[PDB]
Amino acid sequence: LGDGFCADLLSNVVVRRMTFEKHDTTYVAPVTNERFTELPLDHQLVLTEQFLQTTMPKFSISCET
Amino acid sequence: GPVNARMTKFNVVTEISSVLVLTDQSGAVTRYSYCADGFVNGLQCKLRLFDIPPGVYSNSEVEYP
Ligand SMILES: *[C@@H]1O[C@H](CO)[C@@H](O)[C@H](O)[C@H]1NC(C)=O
Repeated sequence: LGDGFCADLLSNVVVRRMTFEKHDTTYVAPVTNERFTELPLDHQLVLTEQFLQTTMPKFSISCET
Repeated sequence: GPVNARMTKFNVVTEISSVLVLTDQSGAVTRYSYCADGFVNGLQCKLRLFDIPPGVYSNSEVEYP
């Protein structure tokens, strides 16, 4: 609907909020003293697709025609 | 026309023509070529060139009644 709102049209008409899934980063801050750190136990393999337009046809125009 | 010695020559025009022309410094035409006297003449008028360098020249069109 705009402004972070969404319309749920499954059972009856409801207006909810949108959220987004939170991601992480690959930069690890350096360990300079003894402390706690949070290491992963396992990983999920993920495929992400990305489309980018590169081409068009050319045109020749006879504007008198 | 009275024959002398020759005679005044005559040409009845039947249709409208296109002609490519080259002018000199003073604006007087010093070189022409009719656009329908041949195949190369039509390409000369399409490109506005008398001496056509080699290339690929697109979208020449055929007229139909
Ligand atoms: C164009 O006119 C100039 C003088 O204005 C003279 O050099 C010559 O008649 C023409 N030159 C070319 C390159 O067409």
